[PDB]
This record gives sequence, C-alpha cells and structure tokens, in this order.
Amino acid sequence: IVEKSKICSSRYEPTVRIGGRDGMCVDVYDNGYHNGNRIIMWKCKDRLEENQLWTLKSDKTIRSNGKCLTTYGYAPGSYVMIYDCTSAVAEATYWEIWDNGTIINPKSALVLSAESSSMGGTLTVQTNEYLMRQGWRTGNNTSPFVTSISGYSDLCMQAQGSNVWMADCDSNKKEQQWALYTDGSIRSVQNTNNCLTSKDHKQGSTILLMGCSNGWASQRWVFKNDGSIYSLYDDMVMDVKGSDPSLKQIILWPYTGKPNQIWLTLF
Amino acid sequence: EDRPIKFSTEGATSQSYKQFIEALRERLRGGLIHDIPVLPDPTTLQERNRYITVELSNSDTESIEVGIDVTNAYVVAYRAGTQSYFLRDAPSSASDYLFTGTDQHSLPFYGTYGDLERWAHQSRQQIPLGLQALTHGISFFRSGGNDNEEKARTLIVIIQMVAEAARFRYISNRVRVSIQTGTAFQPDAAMISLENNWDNLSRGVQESVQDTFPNQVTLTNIRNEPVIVDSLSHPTVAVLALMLFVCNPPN
Repeated sequence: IVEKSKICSSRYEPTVRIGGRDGMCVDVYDNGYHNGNRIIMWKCKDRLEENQLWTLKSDKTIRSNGKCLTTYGYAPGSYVMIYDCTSAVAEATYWEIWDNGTIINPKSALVLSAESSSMGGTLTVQTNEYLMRQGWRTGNNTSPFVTSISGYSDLCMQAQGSNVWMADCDSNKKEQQWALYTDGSIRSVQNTNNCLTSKDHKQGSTILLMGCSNGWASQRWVFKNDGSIYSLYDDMVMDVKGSDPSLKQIILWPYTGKPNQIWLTLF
Repeated sequence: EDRPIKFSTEGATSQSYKQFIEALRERLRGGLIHDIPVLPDPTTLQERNRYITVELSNSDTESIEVGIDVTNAYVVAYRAGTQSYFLRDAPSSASDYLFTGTDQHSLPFYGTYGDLERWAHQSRQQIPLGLQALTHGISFFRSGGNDNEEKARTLIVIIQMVAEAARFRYISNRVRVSIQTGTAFQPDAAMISLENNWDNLSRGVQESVQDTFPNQVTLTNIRNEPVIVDSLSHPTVAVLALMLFVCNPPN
C-alpha cells in the first residue's frame, strides 16, 4: 500500500427488477401510483414495464415512476406501499439491499417479505429470520440459474425422490439439475415445487427435499466464494457426511473448510 | 515474498495441481472486496514486487518458468535455459527484473487471446488442455521451440491452465478432473465466457451499488445459453476466486 488511488463512483443508480419468492417480482399494483397504493408480489411480466422497474437511488431510496417504496409503519406486519418521496417520513423510504439478498428498512430494522405464497400477495416488513420468503435478487432477468452441482470426490448432487446424496456426474440425468432461484432456494428441475431443506436446525440435521410452499429459513441458501453452501439463519453449511459419499447423506454442519464442504456450480 | 511456485507434470495428481493453484492464489491476492479476493492495486507496488515466476517441470531437468504480472495475472515472458522471451506487450519494466541472467528476447505478438489465436491458427475451443498438452508445451519451449505458430499455441494452454485457473474455481475444477481422469478437454462455452468476462465481473462486483452491478454480465452455460448476472446474490458469482482490481468502493 502507499499513495492509494481510485474510488468507485457513487453516481451509479441502476433501475432493475427485484425478484424474490417463487421467482415473483416486486410490483406496484395495477400501475397504481396514487399515494398509499399497495406493493405486491406479482408474476415477472414478459416485458419490462414501469410498475416492475425500480431505481436504486444513491440516497438509499427505491423508486418506481419517481414515487418511493415506503413502509406503512415500523412494526412486524405493516405493509409497504408506493408514496411520494418528500411527503412520507424520510426513514420509511430508506432501504438497504445486502450482499445476502436481504432488503432492510434501517430505521425499523424490519425486512421486506412476501408472506403469501399466492401471486398477488401484498408485501410487508417483518422481523428478519433469513427466511426464503425474505430473500431477493436484483436484475431485470429474474430467471433461475439451472446448473448441476458437484462436491466431494467430484460427485454431483442427485435428487432421488425426496432424498439427495452424491453420485456420478452424468450430464444426461435430469435428477442432477437444480434451479437456483431468486429467493435463494435450490429447486429440483424435476418438480420446482421442491426445495433442498434441512430437517432441523441442529448440527447433523439431514438436508433433503420438501415443498417450497412455506418459505422457511431452512430453504434459503447462499453460495459463498469459499465454496460453501451456507445457511444464513443457522450459522451452518451443507456437509457431505464424514467425507463418506457412501452414507448417502448431506447434512448441516459448521464450516471447517474441509473438502466435504466445498461445492461448485457446473453451469 | 515467494516466487518458486512450482508444479511438476511428473506423477502429478488432482491434489498436487490443486496445491499448485492454491499457492499461486495465496501469492496474488492483496485484499478482499465484498468478501472476494482481489489482486493488488497496481499503484501499491514497486516494479520489484510486480512479477513472480511459476516453474513448470516435466522432469527435474526439463521445464520452463513463466513470468506473471501480479497486477493482473497475465503471462508476460517465459524462460527456457538462459533464454527468456517477452511478449510484445509485457510492461516496460519486465526485462528489468524478470529473467535477469539470461539472453532476453522479444516475441512479436502479445498474450492476448486474439493475437495468440491469430498466430496459432486455432481457437481456444479447438486447443485441448490437460497434463498431456502441458507436458508438450514444456517440451516444445524447452527444446528451443522456435516456431511462432506453436509458441502461440502452447501459450494458450499455459495461460488457461495457470492464469485462468487461478482466477476461477470452475476452470481449476475442470483442469483438475482431466488430470484425475487422464483425459484431455476442449474448453466449453462456460469456460470461455468466464475467461472473456473476467474484467466485467470484477468491475460489477467492485462498483455494485445495492447488491447490484451498474452493468449486467452475460455469461453462457455449457448448453451455450445466456446466464445474465447483475447481482452479488446471484450464485454464479461464487466461481470467482480472484478479481482484477478496478476501484475501492467508497465507504
């Protein structure tokens, strides 16, 4: 280090869609930009439209058609709405999109959430539990990333019913393809209604496939640069049990960085 | 710090190759940004710490050394015996502390895929990689490889198995598997889109505003289909092991 140089510009203000639960978008209901109109989880439309596009301003506000994405209140349950930027309590318009896919209202410390599995459900601010239903991802293209996943001993994760273990990587097997969603879930391409889930929150907990309907914490996963598939809520990662693929088990375990904990997306 | 980073084609294993790439990664990182390792800021170093060498042996006798610029992980010169050859666009200070006690020579093209590919009338997708193509590069170059077609062709191999492998976890996994299965491979569309978008990915990550790159990164999967990335929460981001320094995010 010495006469350090370049600082990244703060003039960047991208407008992108924000995908979340079950691949749905943050949507200004019916292009209703009247003060107090409700914001909902809607299908991400086939074309880029205004009520689905949000500008990530440098003042920490999230705008669509000028109006600001504003909470109602600062209590678990208060809905979020569209509102003129200068008329609402400043603090209700500030938002922070973290690296882990959490959109938080700093002031309330509450978090954007899609509490309803139904397309069209209203968004609310809830206590942060790192649930799949409080995971988002920015960018106009909200399409899942369908990829295979290899790990220990170069074996690939394979779906066998409602179970999952390591097996020979086979480009042909459709049971080895997974759709990595915007909400942070890992869904089986064979039935995208299934999500890799951890039975419990205890170390040793076996992870397998369960319905994504509830959007729990055990169904939201984060792919770290170190190679782990991390659980934000339980401070734990996926583990090929005892570095033994033969046990046909992938469990929940704290990160020790061993080879049975590193994974890779093969595109 | 340490420059005798060595790998030997002899009795290698996926484990020995991975140990090579690990060491090579530990050498070039000069920080973390949004938790991902980034190469050193070019202003932070003096010419004398700007280059390192990777010794690639086929035997304790036959082998070459490659000059790498830690500022961007590029190969700028290669050495065989008391002869070093510097690429046409290696920095000016190259020959000053790269292969000092050697007759240094300039090559007439740079290590840019494009120029290298222009020379080796082949493309990356045509040139197979693996322990066998590495062993031949070491032999061609050592032997007094003089042909420009084939020098350019073996640099492509070297650059991908070494510099491109250090940057992405994906490319090293691949290189590691061709070794474990004694099977050569031609880089797929994902590998190439990764190699092509190194800078773009590095920038987006460092310039990102609210978990968002100011500009989208369009990659391709193996089936050769668009994987557009534009967020730190997108999972493809994790195949990045080393970024090119572009700017310090304001605090």
